[PDB]
Amino acid sequence: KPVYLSVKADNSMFIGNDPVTDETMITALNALTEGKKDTTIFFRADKTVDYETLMKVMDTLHQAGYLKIGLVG
Amino acid sequence: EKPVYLSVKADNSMFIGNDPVTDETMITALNALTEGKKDTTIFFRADKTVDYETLMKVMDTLHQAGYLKIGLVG
Amino acid sequence: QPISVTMVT
Repeated sequence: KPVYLSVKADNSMFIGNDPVTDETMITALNALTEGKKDTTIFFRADKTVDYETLMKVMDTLHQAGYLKIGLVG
Repeated sequence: EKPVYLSVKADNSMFIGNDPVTDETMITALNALTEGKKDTTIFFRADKTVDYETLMKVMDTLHQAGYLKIGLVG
Repeated sequence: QPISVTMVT
């Protein structure tokens, strides 16, 4: 099942309904995916979230091997 | 198909390579470089403060024109 | 609605 990663305008972060930070995101994601790196990750963010924040999140996923990313508008 | 670099500035001004573009002129400008080749890789770069609304408006213009090979550059 | 992206660096 696809995983929805949400970033709010204050830069707080969620995997599904579960709050995460940069340091806890991959552990939280692995609980959902059981380590399946082919799991689709959909990224959602409030309009004012900035590119630096997006790319920080993208890089954490990328370095962990999560490469199936869809941006949701 | 040499990849195309689309840049978005902090003031939301936009460029295809060195060419200033707007939402209304982006696809015409892009088609001059790509010759209509939709498989051309498009690399998106942006100032740190560019917001998700702006990114996604650009993404949607490319998407609706059939440009689906997109890489985000950090 | 999704836009597939690669990150490159």
